Order: sequence, then C-alpha cells, then structure tokens
Amino acid sequence: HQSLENVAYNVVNKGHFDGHAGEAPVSIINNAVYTKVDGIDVEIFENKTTLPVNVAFELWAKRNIKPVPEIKILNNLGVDIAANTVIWDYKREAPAHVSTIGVCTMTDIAKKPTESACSSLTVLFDGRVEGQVDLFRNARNGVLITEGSVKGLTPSKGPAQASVNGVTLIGESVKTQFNYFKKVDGIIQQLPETYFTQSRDLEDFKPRSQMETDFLELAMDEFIQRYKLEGYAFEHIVYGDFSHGQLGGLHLMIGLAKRSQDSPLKLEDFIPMDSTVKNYFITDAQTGSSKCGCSVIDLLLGDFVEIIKSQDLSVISKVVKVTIDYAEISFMLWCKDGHVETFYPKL
Amino acid sequence: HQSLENVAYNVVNKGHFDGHAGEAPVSIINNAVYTKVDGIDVEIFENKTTLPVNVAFELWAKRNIKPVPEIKILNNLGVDIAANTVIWDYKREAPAHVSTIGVCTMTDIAKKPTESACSSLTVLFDGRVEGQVDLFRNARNGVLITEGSVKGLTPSKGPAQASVNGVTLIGESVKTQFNYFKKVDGIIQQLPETYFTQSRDLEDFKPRSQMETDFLELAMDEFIQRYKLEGYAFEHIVYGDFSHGQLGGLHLMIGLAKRSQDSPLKLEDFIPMDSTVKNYFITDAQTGSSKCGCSVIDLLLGDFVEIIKSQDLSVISKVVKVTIDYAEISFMLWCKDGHVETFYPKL
Amino acid sequence: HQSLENVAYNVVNKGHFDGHAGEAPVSIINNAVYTKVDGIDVEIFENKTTLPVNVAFELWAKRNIKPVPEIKILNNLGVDIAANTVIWDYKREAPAHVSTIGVCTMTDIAKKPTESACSSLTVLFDGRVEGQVDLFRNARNGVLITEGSVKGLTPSKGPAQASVNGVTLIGESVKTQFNYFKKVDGIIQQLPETYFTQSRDLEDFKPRSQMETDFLELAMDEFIQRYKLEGYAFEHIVYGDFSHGQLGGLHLMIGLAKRSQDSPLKLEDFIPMDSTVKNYFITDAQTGSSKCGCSVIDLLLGDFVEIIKSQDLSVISKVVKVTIDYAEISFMLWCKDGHVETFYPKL
Amino acid sequence: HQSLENVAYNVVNKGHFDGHAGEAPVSIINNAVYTKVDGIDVEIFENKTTLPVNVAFELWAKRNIKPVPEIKILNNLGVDIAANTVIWDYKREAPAHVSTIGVCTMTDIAKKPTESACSSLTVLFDGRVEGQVDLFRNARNGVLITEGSVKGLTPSKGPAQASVNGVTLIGESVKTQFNYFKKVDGIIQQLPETYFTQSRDLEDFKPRSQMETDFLELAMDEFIQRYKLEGYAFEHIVYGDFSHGQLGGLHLMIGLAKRSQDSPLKLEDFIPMDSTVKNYFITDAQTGSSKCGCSVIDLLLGDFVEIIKSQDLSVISKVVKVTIDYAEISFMLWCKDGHVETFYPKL
Amino acid sequence: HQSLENVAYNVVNKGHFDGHAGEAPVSIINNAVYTKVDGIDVEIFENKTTLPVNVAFELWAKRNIKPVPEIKILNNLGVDIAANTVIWDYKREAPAHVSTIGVCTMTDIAKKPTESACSSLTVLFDGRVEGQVDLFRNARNGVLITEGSVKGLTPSKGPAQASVNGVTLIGESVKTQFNYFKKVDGIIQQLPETYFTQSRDLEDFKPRSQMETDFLELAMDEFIQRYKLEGYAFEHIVYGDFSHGQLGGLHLMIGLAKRSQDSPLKLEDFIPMDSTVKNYFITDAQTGSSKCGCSVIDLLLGDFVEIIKSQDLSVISKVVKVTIDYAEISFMLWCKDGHVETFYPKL
Repeated sequence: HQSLENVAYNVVNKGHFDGHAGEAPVSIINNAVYTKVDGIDVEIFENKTTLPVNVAFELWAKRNIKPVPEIKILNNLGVDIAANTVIWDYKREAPAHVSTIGVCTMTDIAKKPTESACSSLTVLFDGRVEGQVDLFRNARNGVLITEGSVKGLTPSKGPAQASVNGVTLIGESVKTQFNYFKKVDGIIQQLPETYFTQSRDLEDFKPRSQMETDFLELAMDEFIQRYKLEGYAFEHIVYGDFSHGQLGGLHLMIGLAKRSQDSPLKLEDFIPMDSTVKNYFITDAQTGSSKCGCSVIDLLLGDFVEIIKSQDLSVISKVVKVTIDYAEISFMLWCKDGHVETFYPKL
Repeated sequence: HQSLENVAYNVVNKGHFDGHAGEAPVSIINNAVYTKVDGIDVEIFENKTTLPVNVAFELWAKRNIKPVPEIKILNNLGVDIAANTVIWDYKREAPAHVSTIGVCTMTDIAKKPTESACSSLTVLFDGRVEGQVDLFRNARNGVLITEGSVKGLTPSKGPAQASVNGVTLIGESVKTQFNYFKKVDGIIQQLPETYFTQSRDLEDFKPRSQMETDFLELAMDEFIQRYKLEGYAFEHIVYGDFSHGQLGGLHLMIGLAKRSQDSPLKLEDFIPMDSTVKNYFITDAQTGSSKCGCSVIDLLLGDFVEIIKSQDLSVISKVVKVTIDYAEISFMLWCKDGHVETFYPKL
Repeated sequence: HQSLENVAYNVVNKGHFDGHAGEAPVSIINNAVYTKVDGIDVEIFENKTTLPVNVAFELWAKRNIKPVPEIKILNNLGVDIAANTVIWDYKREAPAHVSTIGVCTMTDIAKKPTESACSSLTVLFDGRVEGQVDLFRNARNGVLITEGSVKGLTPSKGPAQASVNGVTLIGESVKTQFNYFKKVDGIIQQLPETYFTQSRDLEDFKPRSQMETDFLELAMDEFIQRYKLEGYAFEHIVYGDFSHGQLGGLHLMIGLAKRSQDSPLKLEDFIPMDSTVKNYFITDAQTGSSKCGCSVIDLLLGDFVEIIKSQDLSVISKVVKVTIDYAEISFMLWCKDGHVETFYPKL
Repeated sequence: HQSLENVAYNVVNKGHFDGHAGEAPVSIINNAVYTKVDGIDVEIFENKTTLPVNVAFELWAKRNIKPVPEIKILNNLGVDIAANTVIWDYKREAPAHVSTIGVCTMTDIAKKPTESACSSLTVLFDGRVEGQVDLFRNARNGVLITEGSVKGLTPSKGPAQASVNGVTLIGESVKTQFNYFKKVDGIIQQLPETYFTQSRDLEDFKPRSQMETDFLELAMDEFIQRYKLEGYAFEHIVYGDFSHGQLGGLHLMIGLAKRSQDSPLKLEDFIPMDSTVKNYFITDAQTGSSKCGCSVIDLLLGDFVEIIKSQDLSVISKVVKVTIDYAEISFMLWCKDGHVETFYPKL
Repeated sequence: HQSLENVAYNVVNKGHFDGHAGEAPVSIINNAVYTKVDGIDVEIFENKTTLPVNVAFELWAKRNIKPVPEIKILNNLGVDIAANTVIWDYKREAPAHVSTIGVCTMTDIAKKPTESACSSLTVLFDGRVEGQVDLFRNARNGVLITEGSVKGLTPSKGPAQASVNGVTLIGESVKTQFNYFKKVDGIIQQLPETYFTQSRDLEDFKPRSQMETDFLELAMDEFIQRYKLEGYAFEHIVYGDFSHGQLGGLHLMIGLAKRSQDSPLKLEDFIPMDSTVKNYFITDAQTGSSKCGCSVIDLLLGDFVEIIKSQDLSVISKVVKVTIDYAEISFMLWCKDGHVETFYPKL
C-alpha cells in the first residue's frame, strides 16, 4: 500500500506524485493536510471531495497532468473509469470517476483493465502510454484516445482543445486534438459526426472566426444583414432580450460575451459540473432583467448558423436532434409564419 | 412538510424553489449538499449560515428573487421578519431574518402574518403580491413596500436602487424604487425626509452627477475652488490624508475611489454586514499609511455638501443628527476659528 | 486571563485588539466566530489555522499591525518567537510562530523574554517599543530590528520593503527599511552581505530599474545585445523556453511577468508559505507547455546579472552559494564550452 | 454580557455557575470545551445540543439544580419557557426550552417575565424563588409550582417524584411534591384530576404497593385469581405474549420488569425524550419474539386496575380518554363477548 | 518519519506499535481512523484528544503498556515529559504530556533526553530500560523510577499500585511498587515522607484493612466506639450527613462506598483528570440531598485516623498541611470546644 507521508513527500517536493521515496511529516485536521515546515503547519491540500481526506489527497496527487479530454466529452462517451490514471475534475476539484484501476487501493476495483470487474465498464484507454492501444483492442467496453492513427481502425477527430492541469487550451507545444475510438460489448462503434463546443468563458471570450469577430464588433442589424440572417431570431436567441423583467433568449455563449462589452452579467452556475449544455441563473446588471434556468451552449457562431439555416421552419414546434461533443442534444424549435421564434438547447 | 429531495429537484432543474414535484438524490456531508449526477457527487449548496445545512438549503432555495430593498434599509426601518418570503442576505450568504412566516416549518413562527405571534413584530409586506397591502392595513406593526401609490396613505419615496439576486442596481426593465409605508402599534408613522446612501463599491465606482465627475477628474484645489468649498475640510474628510503613519479622514466612499485611480487600498470589512455607515481597517499601499476603525459612508457628493454647508461652524465640537436610509445618523463635527476641522459618521 | 467576549468587543469596534473594556456576544460554530447584531449572526473570524478557533481568534486580534519584516526574512534569520507581539502570516492566515511571549496564556511559554524558557530561542526584538533594545542587549539569542542606529552595534541594512497589515510595500509615510542585528549564544553575529528578494507578484509586477523596464519593453535579442548578455543563457533562464511539452527555464519572477504581457500563466503554489525561493507548478496557456517543481526567485535583474556575470564558466557543473535575504542559497550552474547552459536556485 | 472564561472558572471550581468572579483558560475544539491544567487540556463539556458549543456550555452551567418537575409534566402542561432559570433535560442533554428569560443574552427573549415578549408564552414560575408567585399572579399565561399553599388559589397536588441533577426521586431531605397552578389568557384554570406515571426504569424497577410486590413475586394465574382480574386480558396486556414471532401486549412498565427477572429484553428508545407514554422497539432475548413501535406506560398497577375495571366492556372497540400527568391520554379498548381483548395507550 | 499506514499495520495485527514493517489501508474521517477489511471500513481509533487525529493515533499506538505510575503521582512530582515513551492517560484518553522525546516527529522537542531542549524539563526516566538510570544520573531535572535499589542513591518507596493498560492494580506477576528518585537543578532531592491515596472506585471498592472491613460492616456508633473515635466528627466527615437539602461532609471515598451499600449516589466528575484530591457534584438518590464542589480523597481509613488523631484541636480553624502522593495537601480543620467540627481537603 501507498503511504500518506510518502504522498506528502512527493507533493511538497514536486507538486505531485512521481514515485520518489521519502516521507514528509503531516497533520490531518479540518478536512485538510498540513505539512510541518520548521515547526509550523502549512496547508498543502484542502479536500473539496466527498471522499476521506487522505484518499482524496492521494488521488489528487496522482492527477493526470498530461493534456486530457475535457470531462464533458468523457461523460458524453460514457466513460466510467480510466486505465491506470486519475482524471481530475478541476471544476469540481474531485476525481472525475468513482472508482480507479491500478492507482489506489481504497478506490481500485482492479489492478489491470483486463480483469473481470472492468468487463462491463467503459474504460478510458490512452494511446500515449505503452500497451494501452492493445488493451483497448481486447477490451469489451472502452474508449481510446490517441495522437495519430491506429491501424485497422477508423478514427473520429476530436475537439481541438484539451485540458492541461485544468487549463483548457489548443496545444502548440503539446498535442490536444485526439482521435477517438469506442467499443461496446466487444464491437467497434462508428462514432457520429459532431460539432464541438468551444469551452470558452465569459470572462476572457476570444473569437475564432471572422463571423465571430464581426458579431462582437458590428451593430446588431448590420451583422444580421451582412450574414443574411433575417428571420432566424438572432435578436432573441443570440443577442438576447433585456427589455422585460424576465430575460429572454441569450442561449449562445458569444451573446453573453457581447453583452459583457457594455455591462456586467451575473451567472449563477447552480449545477457546477462541466457539460455540453450549461444551465445558468442570469442577471443583467444594467437593466435588472433576469432569468433562472437558462440553457447556454458555446458553439462557433458559424456552426450554430449552419444548424439553424438547415432547419425546416414550416412547423410550429418540434424537437430537433443535433450531435455535439458526441452527445445527442435536443433543441426546441418554435416557428411562426415560416420564421424562427426561438431555438434553444433542452438540457 | 417540505422535503430535502424535492428542494433539490427544484434547485438542480431551475436553480431555485418553484414548487415543482419531483426528487433528486442527495448527500449531506461537510455542511454541504451534493447531488448525484451519473454516479458522481456535485456540490449544489454550501452552508455559510449558523442554521442546520438542510434548513439553510431550503431557505436559500426559497430566496426572494424579485427586486427587493437592500438589507440596510430594512434594518434601519426595524423589519424583523418578512411575510411569506425569504429575504436572502447575499453579503452574509444567510437569511436576513431569524424567523419566517408561511415558508418553512423549522423557522416558521406562523403560517399567516395575521396571527398573534406576529402582532409585535415588524413584518415586511410587499405590495406586489396579491393581498399584502390589505394585510398591512390590518397589521399592528409593519413596513409596506409598493411600486406606486396606496389609497389613503402618504408615500415615502425610497432609494432608486434595489437588489436583484444580490446585484444592487437601478432598474430599467424592472422597478427598484419603492414607496415605503410604516405602522407602529396600529398607527401609521410619518417617515422622515432622508438622504439615501448610494451602495457603490470601491472596485467599480461610477459617478452619478457632474459634481462627482469633476471630483474624480479635477485636481484637489481646482475642485474645491470651483465648488466654493474652502474651509469645509474636504482635503482631510474627502480626499484623505496619507502623509503620516496614521491615515486621516477619508470618510466618503468617493474619496476612496479617487485614491484608487492612483494606487490600491486594502479594506478589511471586519464586521461584514450591509449598513448605512461601514467600518473599515484601511491600508494605503503607496504610502503605508493606515487606520483601523475608519467610518465610511457612500453619499452623493452633492448631498454631503448640502449636509455640511448647512452646518453652524461657530462651535468647537457637536454631535450632528442626519437622517440617512431612514436612520438617524450621528456625525461628529469639529470646528476651529469658524472652519471645519473634521466631520464624520459616528457608527 | 483574556476573555473571548472582550476580544470580540475590540474586534467589532476597532477591527483588532486595543485593550478596551467591554463584551460582545458571540457564537462559535463551524470553526468560526459569529457576533450577534440585532438578533442575526455575522461572521467576524474564520479559523484557517491548526489552533483551536478561540485561541486563533485572540492571536489574530493581537496581530502586529505596524510595519513588520516579511516572514521569509525572519525565517532565514532563525526567529523562533517574538517579544510581546504576534507576527501574523497573511499568506497562511495563521501565526508565524508556534509559541508566544506575554501575549496569550494558551500559547505563552513566558511573560517576559528575559525568562529561562526563552534562553535558547531566537527572540525577535523590536527597537520601536520601549525597552526592547536593552532586552536584546541582555538576551542570549535574538534578532533586533530598529529604524536607525544602535549605539555600540554595527547595523545590517535590511530590505526596503516590509509588510503592513499584510500589504508589502516600500514606506513613504512610514518606515519599512529596518536595521538588523543578531546574537547567538550571547555573541553578536556579523551578518553577511546580502542581496534581497523583491517580493513582487506576477499579477502587478512593476519594474524598479531601467534594466527591468528595458527587459519588459524591448525584444529579447535587442535586450541581450544592449546589456552584453550573450552566452549567459538568459533566453533559457529568464525568458523561458515554451517550445517543448516540458517548460524550460523561467527561474526569475520578471520573466514570468514578461510572458504575462502576451498570455496567461497558471501558477500552482503547492507549498504556500513565504520564502526566498518559491516552488511552482507552471502551465503556459498559449502553448500548453508545463513543468511541475519549478524554482522561481524574484531578484532585481541587475542583481541577478551581477551574480551570474561574476561566475567562472570554466567548469561543467557546480553548486554556487549566494546570500539572499540573509540565507545561503544554492544555485546549480551548468556550463558548456565556456557559456552558461542553465543557472537556477536549488530550493 | 457573560464571558466564556468566567463560565469556565465557575465550572472548574464549583461544577456549575454560581456568579463567582474569575477566569479559567479554555479551548474550543470538536464541539467541546477544554480547560488547561498544567499545560494539558481536559474536557469539561461536550455539546450534545443543536446550539453553538459556547452557548450550550453556558446554559448547562446555569442548570437548575434544585428539585424540578420532570419534563414530561412541563410539556403536558404546555410550558414554553422558564422564569430566570434553565431547565436542563438530562435525557437529551440539552435545554428543555428553546428560549430563555433573564439568563443568557444569546437565547433571552426578555430579561423579566413581565415583558410583552412573554405575554403569550406559558412561563414556568417557581414559588421557591422570591417574588415569582406574585409574577404568576399578574402573568397572562403561566404555570406555578410551590411547596405549599398559595392564598386565594386552589392547588393541584403534583406527582411525588421530581428530578434533582437528573436523578428522579421521592424526596426525604428535600421536597419533590409540588402544588401546581395554571393560568391561560389571564384566567386561572382548574386542573383536572390525574393519575401520575411513576418514572421507573426497567433496570432498577422497585414495587410501590403490595399489589406490585405480589405481581413480581406470584405466578401469573395466582396473581390474577387473587386480585379478581380474570377477563381483563392481563396475560396479554401486562405479562405480555412471547409465544409468536411478533411480541404481543406488554404495555405496562411493571410487565417488562417481571420479564427481566427471568431473562433480558432489549429496548430501543427510538424517539428519546421524556414522556408519559413511551414508544419502544422491544426484543425478547430468550424467545426472539419482537415488536417495533410498542407503547409502554409506567402506572402503579393499582391505578391501571382501576382504569380498566371501570371500563364498559359492552362494545367491540372504543377510544378511551384517561388523564395522566395532566395530559389526556387516549387508550384503545378492544373487547369480545364482554371480556377485554387488549387495552393500550395510543401515543 | 513514521507513516500512518505502518502505524495501522501494527495496530490491526498486534493492537499497538511494535516496529513491524508493513502497511494497512486506512481512511480518516470524523476525527477517527478506519481500516478496510474486505471492502468495509472498521474503526480502529477514535480521537478524544486535542491533537490532530493522525498524531493522536501514533502516540496512542506507542502507549507505554508496562506497569507505569498513576498520572496523579507524576503530576505531583512535576513530571513534564517522559524519556522515549508515551505515558497514556486512560482517564482522559490522551497523552499525559504535551511534548515527547524520541517518539514522534510532530511532538518531539528532542530525540535524546541529554539534549539542551530537555535541560529545564523534569524528565521521567525508567530504570527498567537499558541506560536510563545513567541518563538520570547526568540529567539536570528528572524523576527516576526503578524496581529495586540504585547505587549511591536513597530510595523513596512509592505506592503499591501502578497502572497496566489503564487498569490500576497491585502487581502479583508483575511489579507495580516503584522506588522514586528526583533531581532538581542537578541536585538530588530528598523526597518527603508520604501517605498514598488508594485509587479505589466507588463501583468496586474493596477494603484493605480490618479497620476498613469493620467500617463497612459495623453500625456507625459501634465502629466509632470500637476505634475510640468519638469527638473526631466521623459521623459528618466520613459517614456523611444526608439529613438536609445540602449534603454535608462525605470527604473519604470509603464513606461513599458505605452509602452505596444502602442506596445509589450520582457523582459528577466535572474536572475529569486523575488527582490526589477529587472534586465531585454529589447527589444522594434516597434522600435527594446534594452538594456541588465536594472534595473527596481516598486514603486508607487507618492513615486518615492517624492524620486527624495527631491534630491539635485547641484552635477554632487552621489550615493543616499533609503530604500525600508526594504533594502537600492543605486541609481545613475546624474545631469547637476541643472536638472536631470538620476536616477536609482544600483542592
């Protein structure tokens, strides 16, 4: 078994677990870990998890620190568990998965992914570690990620971003765009064609196309005119309606970013996990206009435009299915007189 | 009785309690509430209150999310309790009142405000909800707020700002300026004429008059000259003295904002509740000048100027009474040779 | 003995302990102290220490609020304890020392520093308080700080910065540059000649020389050219290498500040205490380049340049000793063909 | 206000609060109070209450230690609060009442019982303390207890037992049998004629009549014969039926005591408060016979015999009302063919 | 450093720390230590100390389990710390001493007792461990315990009882009667002649002389007559007075034991540490007679008789000094007309 004091040694010296021998003295108190430096206690870990403090500490210390998929993607793919690593959720500050494989004896359900206990779980395999492509080849259920091709398998090209120590970025010195492969009950799946969410924050939103730059820079009707968007309810859906007490529309992250050029918004992330569609309590500071339970998704404007411009506006209301981050996302589409009234993610 | 799991359902779906039926699974641990999403716990409430976690969770979920008076105003008016709503203090992250009326069985002292238990409490009535103006008409003690007139009653026009989900603003799509009415022992009170504090933060202070814009933009003696303010100790009181080790003056929020154009201040809010007069430990980063227990109030400069220019400077020292946010605020006035030495709120 | 309720009185009125008589009512819950204002609890202290909540509260309330040395300096000098004051660590939010002298009965090992219990401890004496220079003169082990000269003793001129209520600055209205003196086993020490770290943060880094201004403003090879720095590996050590997956170099705080002009860095302070050499997990957001356990020190560029330009580059590798903040800091120096490969602090 | 350290002084010296001046040093940790004796912490209070540890400590220290009514009696009488004392529940280890009067500033709703806040509460007045009979005479709602007569008032003679520091006994050197008086809305009530429960434990049950001694000593049918009890279902109700998997009858404490002469019972007190009718999960160790939710009451056998022998057995089933400990207790009476089937308290 | 998991291994296998290599998996939660047995957590340590759970666990595991002096004796002798062992207080369930020597790195102030840090502490040395008699010979301050003689030193014969794993007994297969020696500031002390307390509990009190057997068996005046004790107030002091509401006398443990032959007493140990004189809140169940703050000491009756029969009864009141368990115990002696009124320990 792995000791607390040896986990602590690694953490105080390297900032994470690297398998160095040694021991640092430690104090558990207040659901935290303190090490003693010249007689004084200094906090090196605070447990925000539902696990026991020492177990949480170990899993955190064994964090995967390579670029890894964002958790929304792993969830959409049905990943239950990872092979011989810990995927750390930096949003929640807890492990992304309940159990572990060959990592920690308090959470292990197995030591290798080839065991029976893993058979019906979807295991994440990582093509960057020796042997794991071959384990995937023999696994019943699993998801494999790789940097390039895999012989005998058709790749699905993933999103451009990944997460590195909780910072989600598009790698330049490091590769963040993985190929994905999936197996269910021994059978290779054909992964669907997908849009990908863009994982941008309100606070530092950056456009990634000319369309988006135009959106942020041009006035509303000049933008709508230029991109032949009249009748697609962008003024409601994208720019948002702050005219009444109840906030209307405002379903694209880029719209929130544009409001933020003029004046602040308050977003309450009431179910704070990473996901393709987010749900916010939104309050507009300038007007006082607000709305609880507002679905927001961060697509490239161009992607969103192609979704909606491909829609049949003949019908009053229908639930539209779109594949995003490998998940089937339901949209509510309301039309009147052959124009769009609203179009939003159903959560 | 209301269940925890049903409170949780409402919160995970809508971000607050709306009376929908249903249940979400939940874990109480670490003075927090976690819901289970695909086998993993995610925090949906952290209890910063002195109440039991599940009770706090329910009250929070039943937060009033309409525009509501800032808590300093309710306190100054002697509000003990609200009728069939929960006023949430976003500064403290706890209920503004100890008990409740027709809201939650663990804190209820009554189900309707007409009961005997309420008779000697000052109940907040809200003219925007059916029937409550009439309950106020029959209440012994209470405070009523309304958007417009009330027949047979003289209104007091309140402050322009209110709070919406903890964001204090001047409503454009929503009404934040209430009329106030008050009853004590069955007798309608005549509310006094008042100044109102402006509820601005150091971090995003915005002027609300030409005088204030001038103050922020002009140099000290040019501003004092222009507004005929020589002899009113503005250089001490408003601009503040950072020349000695002990910080001097600096009693108006706008003065702190002006310092902040040049260089940072650190404010320790040591008794962190909302109130008309605040009390700070202030440290000036540029000079190292500092002062514990410093009274600061946020009045419109113009209002403050009229307070002080109406003062008799004949006497060495006297306690001056000014009505602000409906409270009687004591000021210490020190004069010498018929000019002002200092003039500050007494807390 | 000192009471909790009297500590609370002082804190709610003045923001710290000043010896006023009186009592405020209080509630201990959740490792915090709440006072009752008009029937509602408001938090006035949260215990981030390993001490019992009420003891921590008292020590915090008796915080030294004059300008005081940064804790890294006191540690480097071997200060164990302070005479009749509490040095508060604002980074850790806990006392800097384990025990106390004439301050608090739960942590006191003595009431005056002249007692036997203090004999083998290095006591901090403060020349600004009546009598303490004379106590130092008779102490076995101690460190004395003063604003000016001390008769019969050679001064060591300290760093220009000190800390005032946790804000570290160079005093203009207040003196932050102390003279230091030290005694070990009754014998006055001759303190070594030292560089001093500059205690600047990444977030608000400000240059303090023309060299540093040039560094931040000029392009790399233009800066290296101008200051005749070719062959001293500044491109690695100072500007940092973000070309590979593993981040290289980047050992001077000023280098991190320059990166930050272009794009954000994430620093994980994994052992969060104040010290001369810090240790970070660094992640570059633009490239995804990262490195755990990275030593960073904040020297004036000019100081660092003189350290390294005085080095013999004849040898492949050697451990170099430099005195900084009174500590002997080990540097690893690697050379090839008579140029510098890398030069970094050894932690 | 009263200080923690002064409460502690009284407790370590006298074992409770007596108003002595002084201070003992104290540590709050783990919801407990520790005092320091020669450098080592010793626990002097553990908080089993829902109140903050320091508040609970004070109330406990101000425990009424004179003989006082058992809490079941005060509850049955509707006592909400006590005048200038704290009634401590030794079963629950918490105060018997929510608020307090002239005792502790964190729980006080008033300082004297004559105040408006007390007007609609039933206040316990204690004729043994100067002035309180007269306060009762002027109170709107209250209960008065005295050792002897009160002029102008008809007494109700209470139970023979009272509680002294949590030990319930029949006083020989001290008076435990109080006279009771009650006022509702200014009007003296006529208290009903009552039986009283006997407050005996299974573990040390002692008979208090010849009938009870006979019951414990004689064989079943010899006892039933002697007291002409055939047809009153004592074999079921009192002796209990352990023949089947579900335990039957066994509703009188004395019956449990008799079983205990032969072999052990396990009683789970699942709602552990003091009350006239208790509710137990009972398991018989000899047979394995068991029953959840079993009502048990401790009456003198003679009293119980008179209740039931005065019943009309003509009807199949009826709810019978009996006054016990001043409460109206409902009994279910089932008869067949003019004999009793069962007769038990309805909880 | 010593690891948590290795402490756990020793505890689950041997019940305490014996220096075996190995590791058991562990969970810290709720201020307790749980080990995992076949997937289920079982508690192996609950922390009743003020130390961090893992530190407390280690010290407890390193409990001295040989016969050791009762803690009252070590305290009376001024023992601050033990040499290379942990004296566990089983009454308090915590270490008897604050710091440690060569035992645990979180509490060590030294690794060997010969170090400077120990110089002014009174160290307990244990003659049963190799080398420690010689360490005592060179120590400045200390207390030595041995089974037999020590060359060149006069022994003081200790009490017959010692403690073995918290069970205090008179050894038959093991030696519990130590010789004591003491050094202060390098100088061997002559320990005074002493009585010893007998460390008996009320619950299982056993007489240790014919006098005590007579006391328990004979009637009061027959016992007083037989031992010529008239005029020494035994009826008050020893047998106790239960006639009034306030309990009188009852200062010898043997008296409490005799009451207990007739009927139960409730003792509240309000300052629950081991000491020569104890302080109880006593309640007599039969009479209801009670008394807070009652001093009780457990001497052999014969010893107590010789104390008092050697007293001069000429004076009304005087404080008498008696040496017991090496401490100077003050007694209050009150006389009238040349007989004893009362004689009791002053705490």
